Amino acid sequence: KMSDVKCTSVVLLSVLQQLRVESSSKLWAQCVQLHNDILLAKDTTEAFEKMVSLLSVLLSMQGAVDINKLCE
Amino acid sequence: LTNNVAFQTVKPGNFNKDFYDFAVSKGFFKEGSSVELKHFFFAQDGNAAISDYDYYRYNLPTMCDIRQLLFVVEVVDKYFDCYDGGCINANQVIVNNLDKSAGFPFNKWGKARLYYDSMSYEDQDALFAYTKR
Amino acid sequence: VGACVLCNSQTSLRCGACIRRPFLCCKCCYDHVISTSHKLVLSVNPYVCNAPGCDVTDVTQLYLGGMSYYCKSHKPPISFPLCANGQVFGLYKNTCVGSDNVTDFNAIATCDWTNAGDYILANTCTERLKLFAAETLKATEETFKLSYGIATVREVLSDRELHLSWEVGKPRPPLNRNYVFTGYRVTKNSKVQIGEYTFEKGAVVYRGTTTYKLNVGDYFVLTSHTVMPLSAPTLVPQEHYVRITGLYPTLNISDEFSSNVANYQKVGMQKYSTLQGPPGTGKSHFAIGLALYYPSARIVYTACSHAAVDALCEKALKYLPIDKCSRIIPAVECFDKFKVNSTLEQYVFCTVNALPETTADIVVFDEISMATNYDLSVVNARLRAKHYVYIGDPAQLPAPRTLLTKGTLEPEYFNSVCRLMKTIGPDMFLGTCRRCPAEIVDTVSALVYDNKLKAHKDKSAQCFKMFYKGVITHDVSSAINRPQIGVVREFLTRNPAWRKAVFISPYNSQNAVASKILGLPTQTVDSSQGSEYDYVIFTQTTETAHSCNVNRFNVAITRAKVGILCIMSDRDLYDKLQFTSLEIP
Amino acid sequence: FSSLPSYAAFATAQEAYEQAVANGDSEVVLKKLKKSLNVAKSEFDRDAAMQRKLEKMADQAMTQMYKQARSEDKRAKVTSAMQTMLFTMLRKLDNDALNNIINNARDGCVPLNIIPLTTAAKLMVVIPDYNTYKNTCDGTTFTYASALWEIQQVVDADSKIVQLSEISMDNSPNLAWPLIVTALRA
Amino acid sequence: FSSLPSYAAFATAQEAYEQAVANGDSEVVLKKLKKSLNVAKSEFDRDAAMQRKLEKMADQAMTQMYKQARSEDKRAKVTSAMQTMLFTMLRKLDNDALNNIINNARDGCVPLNIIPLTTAAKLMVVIPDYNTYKNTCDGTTFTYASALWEIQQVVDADSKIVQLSEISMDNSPNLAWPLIVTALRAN
Ligand SMILES: [Zn+2]
Ligand SMILES: [Zn+2]
Ligand SMILES: [Zn+2]
Repeated sequence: KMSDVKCTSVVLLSVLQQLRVESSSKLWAQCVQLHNDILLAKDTTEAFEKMVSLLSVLLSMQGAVDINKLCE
Repeated sequence: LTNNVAFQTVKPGNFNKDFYDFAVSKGFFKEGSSVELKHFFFAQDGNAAISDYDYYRYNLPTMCDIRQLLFVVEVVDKYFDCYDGGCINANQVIVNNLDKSAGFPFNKWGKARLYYDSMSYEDQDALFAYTKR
Repeated sequence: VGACVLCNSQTSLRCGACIRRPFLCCKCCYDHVISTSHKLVLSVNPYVCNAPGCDVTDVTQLYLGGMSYYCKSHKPPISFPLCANGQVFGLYKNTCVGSDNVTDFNAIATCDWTNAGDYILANTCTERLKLFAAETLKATEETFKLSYGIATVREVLSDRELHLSWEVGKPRPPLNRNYVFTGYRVTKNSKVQIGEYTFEKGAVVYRGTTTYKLNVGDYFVLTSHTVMPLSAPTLVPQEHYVRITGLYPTLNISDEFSSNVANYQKVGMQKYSTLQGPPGTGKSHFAIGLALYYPSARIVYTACSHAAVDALCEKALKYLPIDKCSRIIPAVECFDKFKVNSTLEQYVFCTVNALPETTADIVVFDEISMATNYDLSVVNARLRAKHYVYIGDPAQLPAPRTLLTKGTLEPEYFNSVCRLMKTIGPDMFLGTCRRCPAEIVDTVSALVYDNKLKAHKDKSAQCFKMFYKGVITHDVSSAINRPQIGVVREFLTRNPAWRKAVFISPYNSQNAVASKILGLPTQTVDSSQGSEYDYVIFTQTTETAHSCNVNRFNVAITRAKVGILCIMSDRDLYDKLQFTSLEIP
Repeated sequence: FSSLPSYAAFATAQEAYEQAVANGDSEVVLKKLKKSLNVAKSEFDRDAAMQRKLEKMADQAMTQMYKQARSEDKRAKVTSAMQTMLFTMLRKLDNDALNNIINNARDGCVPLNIIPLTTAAKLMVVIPDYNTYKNTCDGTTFTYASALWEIQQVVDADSKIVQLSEISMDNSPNLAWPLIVTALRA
Repeated sequence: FSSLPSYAAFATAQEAYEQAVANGDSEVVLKKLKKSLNVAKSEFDRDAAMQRKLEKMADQAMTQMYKQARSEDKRAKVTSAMQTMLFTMLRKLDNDALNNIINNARDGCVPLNIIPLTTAAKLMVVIPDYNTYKNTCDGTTFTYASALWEIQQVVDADSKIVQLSEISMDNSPNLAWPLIVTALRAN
């Protein structure tokens, strides 16, 4: 199951970069730290808290309309 | 050289979800498997190369045991005895790919194709002979 | 990769000689290339000869050799023509329909937009061809704006007056209100805007939105923009309902909007509705009583110009709550009493060019007369609505068509909505004129309103007309009738109260001379639309089609609240004027 | 390749040769029936050759330019493709922790910084209305990130501090609605 | 291949061939008829294989020599660009101080590393954290390389202005920390 975790972490950091979050040096540095931590982790529970931590960064912005994107 | 210090980073690397799903449907990437993802496209912060140059930091002025080193040179010289070489003129060079970068003060204007094909063979030979003194 | 503009068949071939580069199926593109001078076809990569130092680009002369294109000379031994078998080789070749007649597409893609027949065909062709013609017309207009020469500030004679030096080799655009310039200031290695300007003959008098202390080196250029391709039809297919759909009418309404209540109901009875509001009939009142009648409805008020949207906002401040109204402003001073750049309120006021992608319960498009099919397509693309209400008068002035030189544009050819209003008749009509005296109302009703416009006021006995040719003098881009100004002078001396009137003329130079001699406020008929005055003095100044146009004369004479004096040069409209004739002194 | 005139020439030649064989007439006459027959391939084996080359060669050109078309429109829609792929994967993962915040974000609740995982650090979460406050904030506790955060501060959108118990049903329409709640992890 | 001098040889040979074949005189006279055209079709083979192989070689020679011309033009382009870059970059040399030092050399040779250490009129320092900033660039002016330098401008990794009052111990964690500070050689 951790494979899905790492894959979605990869995609999430990809979309974060394409949202030009890199223009904030410290924010991008922390996100890169979180990504490198997830891919190197070996236990599944730590991965979940790290990925939600770095997803909070995405959800704090206003450049991705979540309600339209959550079409179910 | 410039008035600002540029900062370079790395990109996360892209994910092929189609092959991943096809693999998972084939009983892969499950728990307790001797096969597991251990190769990835990691990312870096705005300080990567400057965090790699402090690895050239690890080099120190070193003396070697001189007589032992001379004898080692003599013995190593034999492992390259079957080979042959020497200088060649500008007509005998063979280049794998010409579309590769040249360098700082050249990349700004073109690629190595342009420089090999702008100057003649005589100019190349002249530069080669210039570098010998 | 796209769809045929004539077949809707998927195809990735675009004509390289067309300015808009429309996707054309193999059969359609073949017919277009063989029947017109357009010999360039663009694909994922252009159909051009890949020979080093070759200029061949005619697709009828090219062959697919190797993985490339070549002419006869440069072709490799094994190749086939791209343009053969009545088709041009391309993509989705098996899935192709073709067209029996491509004459309309050829005419639209080959016309120079200088004939009235071009616009007539554009409004009478197919909807996809309507969008193609609108794109071509607006791109041609934008390109033609570039053909003019840059005017640079040589000398600053005074404030509001300038001296301009014109570029050699390029024509000088006319100095009127229909050509808005923008000023650029001299900097080190780039240029900066200093706002938008308009110019008139002084030396030249400049009217700027923002006042500066501009100096020598600043110049002015008519700003152009990118013309985006159109996908949405000018009109969504009509649907008529048996009950009011998506609307809940209020159970308590005031008498001020009572005369519209049942009419408002028909707004919810059909998918889109069209309104003809003669001057002084309460078009904005209708638009806002629609909101008050359906207080839970989500409404997008939109118009082409900022002034109409500002008028709608001014009415909204009068009747609509300020917290539920917001004005969209792109990143020109406009309405700034509603919150700026809010999309999710209950009432959004915006221009056509700045409309966000959103859904509404009702979309009200005010003053349909100035609209073009491009605006209709943009509105239909940005706004998804249960109901649309098109408000405006085909009897009023349309959008100016600069490239038009031959023929006159009839009101049925202004746009799709105007065409519907002038062929099948408007779904809604405001038949009571509260603005003009009964003489003016009767005149306009017998002129363009088919004797359907009724006067709320009685005859004021202050509507006068005079038949006086005068002397017509011409400037670079306008006309002047000084003897008519002298007649107005004599009338003012013999009637000093008329010094509170506003002088209206169809020519800007005529307005300049009238302001320099009479001192009265001066207005062009095009600018006067949307305004009202107590007393009006109008001089035709010519007998040309511009000054004799029925819509323009309607707009000019409907600006008066009490009295109007018409110094008329055309005998026809003078006899049509139901005014009290006066003798020349 | 059966729709070519040279196919008809081949058919005529072969019929003549078959008649010659079933007849056995002469030895020079059937030579003229093969002097003008084996050539009938010499003008049939090549007109059926360059067109056959053209068939597959055009095919290889159009498929490759299809491939470049797919490569050029593929990279023109990345900003939506990756984000849809991401959210499909997110919804597939089915974890309560991410689901809580994804619903909170879709309705009213987004943090103003990275949510910390230490038990000491601070978070600021915006509450738009009182309805989301009902679900999330219950007294001094704040349920978020599948965790509890003690409330030590809540301030409305015009920077005026407001105490905890001040908020309720009917007095809620008295404050700048986009509240920001400061909380500390338990 | 229709404007070749022998195309008339086909004309005459096949015209006579068809004429005497439709006439049908005899084989004794048809031998010369069917041998003249036989040697003719070979004549064309010679004088056509001598031509149709020439266009490919001429065409490829034009391709090669055209691309040679293009390369030669690019050579002039890069020559101009390189020389103008040298001349524009030399104009910054600040030709007063460097002359003083080079006059002081025994032969004129000076190690390159001291040219920007003694003659360069600007300094930029990159600082990783406030602690090291205190030791080097504290205050509105500092010293280095046996010279006094005065601060004018400070930015962060995001290349935005940050004021000297903003760099404190407590405010530090709110800044990007490859800080850039530029100073001018005071005199
Ligand atoms: Zn078609
Ligand atoms: Zn065309
Ligand atoms: Zn060519």
